[PDB]
Parts: sequence; C-alpha cells; structure tokens
Amino acid sequence: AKLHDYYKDEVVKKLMTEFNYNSVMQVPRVEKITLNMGVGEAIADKKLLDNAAADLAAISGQKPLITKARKSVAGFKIRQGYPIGCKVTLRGERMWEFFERLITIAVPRIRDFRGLSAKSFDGRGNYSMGVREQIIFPEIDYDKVDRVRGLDITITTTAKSDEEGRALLAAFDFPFR
Amino acid sequence: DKKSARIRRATRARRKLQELGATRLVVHRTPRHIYAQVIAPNGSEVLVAASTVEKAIAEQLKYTGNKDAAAAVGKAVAERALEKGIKDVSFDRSGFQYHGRVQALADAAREAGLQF
Amino acid sequence: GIREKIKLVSSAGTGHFYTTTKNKRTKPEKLELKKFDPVVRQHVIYKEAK
Amino acid sequence: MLQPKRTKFRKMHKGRNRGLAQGTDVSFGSFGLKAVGRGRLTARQIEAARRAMTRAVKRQGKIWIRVFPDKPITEKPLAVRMGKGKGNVEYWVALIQPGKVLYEMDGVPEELAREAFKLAAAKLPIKTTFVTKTVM
Amino acid sequence: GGSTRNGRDSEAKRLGVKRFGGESVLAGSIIVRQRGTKFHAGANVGCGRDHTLFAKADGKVKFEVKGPKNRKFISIEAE
RNA sequence: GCCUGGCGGCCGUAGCGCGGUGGUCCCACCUGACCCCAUGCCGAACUCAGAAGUGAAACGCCGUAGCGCCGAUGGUAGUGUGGGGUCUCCCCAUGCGAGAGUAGGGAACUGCCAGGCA
RNA sequence: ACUUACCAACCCGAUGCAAACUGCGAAUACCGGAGAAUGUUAUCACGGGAGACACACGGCGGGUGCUAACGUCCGUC
RNA sequence: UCCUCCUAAAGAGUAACGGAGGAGCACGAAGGUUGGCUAAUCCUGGUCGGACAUCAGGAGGUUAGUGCAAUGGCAUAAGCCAGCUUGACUGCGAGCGUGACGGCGCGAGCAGGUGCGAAAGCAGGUCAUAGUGAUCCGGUGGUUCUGAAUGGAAGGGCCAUC
Ligand SMILES: [Mg+2]
Ligand SMILES: [Mg+2]
Ligand SMILES: [Mg+2]
Ligand SMILES: [Mg+2]
Ligand SMILES: [Mg+2]
Ligand SMILES: [Mg+2]
Ligand SMILES: [Mg+2]
Ligand SMILES: [Mg+2]
Ligand SMILES: [Mg+2]
Ligand SMILES: [Mg+2]
Ligand SMILES: [Mg+2]
Ligand SMILES: [Mg+2]
Repeated sequence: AKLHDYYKDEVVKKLMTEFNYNSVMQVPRVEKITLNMGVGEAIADKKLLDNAAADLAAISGQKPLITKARKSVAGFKIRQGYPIGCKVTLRGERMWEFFERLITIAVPRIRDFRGLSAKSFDGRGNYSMGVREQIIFPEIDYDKVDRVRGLDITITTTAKSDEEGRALLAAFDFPFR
Repeated sequence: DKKSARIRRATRARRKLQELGATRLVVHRTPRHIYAQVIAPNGSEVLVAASTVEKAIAEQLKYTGNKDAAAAVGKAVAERALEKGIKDVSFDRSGFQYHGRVQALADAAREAGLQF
Repeated sequence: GIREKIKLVSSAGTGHFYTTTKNKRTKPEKLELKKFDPVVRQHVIYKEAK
Repeated sequence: MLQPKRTKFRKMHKGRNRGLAQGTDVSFGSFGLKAVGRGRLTARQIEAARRAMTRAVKRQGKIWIRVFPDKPITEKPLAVRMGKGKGNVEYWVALIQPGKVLYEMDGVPEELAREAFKLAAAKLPIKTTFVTKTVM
Repeated sequence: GGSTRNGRDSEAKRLGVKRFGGESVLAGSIIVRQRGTKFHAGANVGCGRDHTLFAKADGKVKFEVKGPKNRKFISIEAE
C-alpha cells in the first residue's frame, strides 16, 4: 500500500531521470515475490512437511502449495509425485504488504552488519536470497516451535538487465550491504 | 502467447465444424469491443456480420465491452441472418469460455430465433 | 491371473445378468453399476460383484 | 587390430560388394595409396601394412587410416554339420571398392613416401597405386 | 539363443485408389496400423478403432498433401 | 488508395536472426475487482466493471543475404528389354535416369467480411 | 593453495560405414480408368471326372556355407 | 500356439535347426464425455542442498511420455490434471478386408434406452497391433418350445453363462 503509492509517486521518477527512458513503461516493475522452503525431509515423515506448510502459512497468510518431485532421482531417493517442498507466490496487495513487513523490520534484524549480498542477480533482473532463519519474521512465536528451518525469497522484475534491476532495488529501502 | 494459446484451444472445434460441413457463428471478443460473423461451410465467404465498431448499435449503448452490448450484437446478428434466410448455424466459442460475455450474444441470438 | 470372473445381477425381478471380471485383493468392495436391462427395457442397478 | 568398441548387432548378413568407392580424394595428407581392385581387407592386414610404412619412416610425418573394419565375419568349427544356427564371429573386415583411398602421409618427401607405400602394398592383398594431393 | 518365432498375417497395406470399390463405405483405402501419412480428409469417414479408413457412400478416392506438417489425407469425390 | 481486425486458401522462395518504425481508429499493454467466474496457493491465467496513461513489452509493417529454405544445365550412380566378356564383377544397343554438389533464386502470394483515414 | 611432459565429455570443421539408420530417392512391378488393333472366349460362374502335393538344372535378386560344392533354403523367368 | 522387426527383391504374400526381442496379462478407472495444460536436457541466481530434490529466469522445441517387447503413430494431442458419469449398453446392420475351411477383423446407418456438453456433437471399452482352446460331456439361471393314452412331472430344445 504505502510502498505501492511510493513507487507510483517518486522512485519511478528517480529511475526515469537516471536511465533517461523515453517511455514510463521502460521503468522496471515488480510482479511477484516467491516464497520457497523445500524442506526435503518429507522422505522421513509427513509431519515435517505439514509443520513446514504451517510455518510458511504463518508468514504468507492464506495457504502454501506443496510441490511434487519432477523425477525419481535415486541419488536423493525421491519418488515421482512425492511432495518434498512448499512454496507460495503472493501478488498484488498482499505482495506489497509482505514486502513492507519484510523490509521495514525483518531485514534490519538480518545481520545488520551484512544485510545480504549485493550481487545476487540471475542476469535478467531477478533478485533472490535465502533468509536461512525463519525466526526473523516474528508474526508467529518461535519459543514453542520445534525446528528452525530456513526460507528463501525471490523478487521477480521486468528489468531488462542486472543494472536496471539493481537500480530499481536500490530505489527501495533494500540496503544490499 | 495468449492469442496462440486461444487458437490452440479453439482449433479442434474450429475444424470439427468444417468436417461436419455447417455454417458457423464465430465470435471474437476483445476488452473494448466484440464481433460476430456467420461463416459459410467452406470457410471462405462471409454471409453476415455485426460488431460494436459500427455507428449503429454502438451509438445507442453505454460502453462497448459489456454483456449488454454483447446482447445487442447478438440481436443484430440474429436479425440479419434471418433476413438473409440462413438458419441452423453452429455457434463456436473460438477459445473463450462460454460463461462470460459470450454467454450473451449466444443467448440473445437463440431467443431471437437463430437455431443455436 | 488372480483376477476372477463375477456376474452382475439386475436389481429388477428379471433374471438377466451381465458378466465381467474384477480384482479381489485390491477392491473387495461390491461393484454397483447402472446398465440396460433388455427384459424390462430400462436402465437399472446391478449387484452381486464379489 | 582395429574393431568397433561396441556393436549394435553381433552378426551381419553377407551382402555383396558392388559399385565404386566414395572417398577417392587425398584430403588429409599430401600423398595417398588407393586401391584399384575390389575385395575384403582384414584388421590384421591393415595392422601389418600400417607397421610396414610406420617403420619405413621411423619417426617422420603423420599417417592417416581411411578404411576401418566394420562388419564381422563368422565361421563355424571344423567337424560341424551344416545348419544348427549361424557361425560365430572370428575377425573383422572392411569392404573396399576400386578407387578407395586407404592411407595418407603428409610430412615426408615423395621419394620416401613412394617406398613406404610400396612396402605397405607388398603386405596388402588388393593391388594399389600411389596418388598425389594435387588440387580440386 | 532362439530363432524363428515370427509373427504371421501382417494383414494389408493398400486396397485401392479411385473408383476401385466405390460402392458404399468400403473398408479399404488405408494402410492399417499406419495413421501417419493416411488421415481422414473429412470426405471419407474417420478411422476405426484400429486406424482403418473407409468411405461414406460412393465416389473416387484421391490422395492429397495439405496443411501444416505436410500430412497426406485421403478424400472421396461424392457423385 | 492505403492502415487495422476477423475468417480462409497455400504450408519454410511462406521461417529465424539483426536494424528501423506504428497509435485518429483498431490491437495490445493498462485501472479496479463488495459481485458473475477462478487459482491444488496467487485477478499470474480464466472472468467481470472501465478508459488515466504508454506503444516500453507483445503485435503489424519496412530494410538487411548471417543462417534456415528452394534450386537448374551438364556429368555420374542405378535400372527394364536384347546381346557379350577374363563372369564373387562388368561391357555394348536401346529406353528411363537419380541423390549429392555447382551457377542461381529467395526478406511470400492470395480470397471474403468489417472498421479508420479522401 | 598453485601446477600440469597426462586423459577427456559437449560443441565446431573435414572423412568414411549400416539387413534390423533415413532430413532423399529411381528403373521395374502392381491397382484403377479411357482408346485402336489383334487373339477359334483366350475371362468368369456352376456341375461330372481326375491326377498331383519326392522336382532338377541355367539366368537374375538374396539368406546359410568358405559370394566352396552337381550343398542347402526362398522370390521370378 | 500368439505378437513386433529384418531377411522380403519400393502393392499383398514368401522358406531355413536364419538374425534379434516379447505374450498366456492389467484397469471399476488406466473406460465415456466436458473443461483445462504441455516435455527431456542444459545454463545463470538462491539456507540447509550436494553432480543431481525444491524455487525464479533464460536457452532448447519433443532428443519427453505412453500400464508391458518392437514397429508405426500421437501437439489436434493418442501425453498431463480436474468435474460429472457407466456407451466396457440391448436388437440389427448396407458395405468391405483376410482366410482351403472352421473362422477372424473394420464398419457408416436404423430402433429402444442412457451419460457428458449451452449447443454442434461424442460415447457399442482402453493409441493400434500379443494376453489364447473347436467339438463332445456335463453344471447354474431364465423361458412357457416340446412333454410317448390324458393332466402333470422327468428328460430334451432355445437364450445367458461355467
Ligand atoms: Mg515338398
Ligand atoms: Mg523348390
Ligand atoms: Mg540343388
Ligand atoms: Mg512386401
Ligand atoms: Mg516386389
Ligand atoms: Mg510359394
Ligand atoms: Mg489409457
Ligand atoms: Mg479435451
Ligand atoms: Mg484418454
Ligand atoms: Mg496399448
Ligand atoms: Mg404323458
Ligand atoms: Mg431345461
């Protein structure tokens, strides 16, 4: 909400003036933020997967999706159609809500001295990192939970290149360093 | 992308109708307008057409791109097909769901008298 | 060839029946279907499927 | 002895040997030895002919082998009746048509390549001739 | 080891062109088990459960190649 | 006359790549979505109510021979019939005549209906 | 944590081979239609009577054998 | 005994104690219909996680997949997911393919009744080709066909089935 209209007014002007875009549309936007855990211990028991789904629902709010195995790889003794991970792709108002609750409070708690990697782009404009610590977001208490499994986020953007993506993410509060 | 997916959706019926050899009512829906036309069994000549891009029909509504305009265009197609005398047309959804605005137009024509 | 042969008996008073096969260990529950009865000329339920 | 690493099938039909060779030009080296008749060419023969010229030039120039034994040849034991299935593979052979280039050499003088190919032809069963790279 | 044991009765490949049978729907004008390169051209009724083409009523049988992928269809000229 | 949308003919000389260009209309993006409808979660897709803004993406059009594609003439291989030879293979008379490759071509053409612009 | 007198996948260029390979592709043969001539209907259907089901060699295309056999097993004359 | 490929000489067919592999099943959904979807593999980025699990993007365009051996097919999908369902219906069937015969196979369309779909339409099992055994003898159910003086019954016939 606040960051939605903040991208609308200002921010967009910063990028426009920086990259001398002819059209407003050339400025990169943000479409989705994908949450992914992929515990992988489901081969031991299904309760771990259920607990993982509950934990990720705590952050997301509605429900997570369970992802099945695309192949029966013998190396990880996985069977086709065996749920081994959970995921969410929030979008729109909920997306901006989670982005606010993330940037405002969670990121400062994530190793203020480091924050995250500045070079974490794929090459097109995507921007992803692993929280590795599901206690940061505190929405839900963690003095009762059993495991401290991690978490991964990936921001998708329509940026042409990594330079454009990095400029857009800099325009926000993402400290990078 | 989306257009290619729609064509992929519609191909099977599109040509099953020609295999059966019947005149087909084809509808093309856009966010701003809607078109309908009766295509002959050979699929080369158009017998009747009507949309929201003409002065008539489009000058007597609120906004082209709603179910009311779809019903108006369906009425137009039904009346013009009846004038030409063609009957027993096969409606095709052209890859669109039948429940949306395409529900109208079809309903309007079948109540007008076109044998859906 | 563990699959065995069973007969589906019309629920109507007619003695007409069909024959088919089913697995005993995998689905021991009785099979219920709706098939045409040539004697009464109607679709009726069928039972007697071990 | 040269032979394929793996075989899709272990036995093959006899087949015939008709027509002219396909690769008839000196492509890799500067001098070549090309057949004039038709017939079989075994791995043992190819290996002996290779040694002939390789030792004729000792350590000089480069040598290419253009032919390769591809089809297997079967043979049933001595005191065995006719029939009772096909024989068992004993050796590998290469079918060669007239005009097929067999060996090539680059880094040697003509007056030495000629003698090396003469020695190799002495071993080969089919008659051959000496050819030059020339141009198109 | 082991030989012989070859299947028998590979049926048929081609049963005619033009007005060879003509009358009624026929049961030829198809390479059974083929499908590819022999499709129903609409003029003749579709395949059977075993991929067998046949006519509607009458007419000459013709072969054409049309459409994407350059597939061959069999049609019948109604008369 | 052009420009656009829909339905066809044909099925790469009709494709791909690179550069340029298009917004009156149309098209696509595009705003919201308590509802009709929907996500194995998400108005991403499907769907509904609209027209503030932009031709950026996509799409249409123009140029370009980098690739794909098409492709002679001639020769060669093979082959039906008749005849011949040192006959595991060939030759002659006659008829048919490739594949590959070379010169070269090539940045599609076309029918109907509807709309913008004369 | 560097080195490599070592080997080597994929990819690119050139060069061959395949009954169980094909992005190509004949000559013949076969199916169907029209036409002239020729042929003692040479074609088909029904009915009475049979014989025969050990084949041989030569040419062409092949499997097997050693492209050995007056060997052996197929297709066609 | 049955199925797939080559031998097999570009219609079909074609032998050898010739060269290679499979079958003697499975499914009440793995069938019908409606709606929707598209693969393998590689590269880049990211906690456990790594050569390979899951996530995002980009190459690639079927090298993926099919209940089972091989061939031929399949993007329209015959491949993948979901809703409702029992057409894996009954009596017929012009016409045709393949067999010495017994027989086997494909089949539009008609009558009755049924399922899916808004409708046009589709459905008489499964992408197709293997998953099989004649006759006799007898067993089970139905029948109002026969019933050795007459009325019954026994036995027999007919239909389904073992
Ligand atoms: Mg005999
Ligand atoms: Mg004989
Ligand atoms: Mg003999
Ligand atoms: Mg044949
Ligand atoms: Mg032949
Ligand atoms: Mg014979
Ligand atoms: Mg199936
Ligand atoms: Mg469907
Ligand atoms: Mg299916
Ligand atoms: Mg199958
Ligand atoms: Mg009595
Ligand atoms: Mg009785």
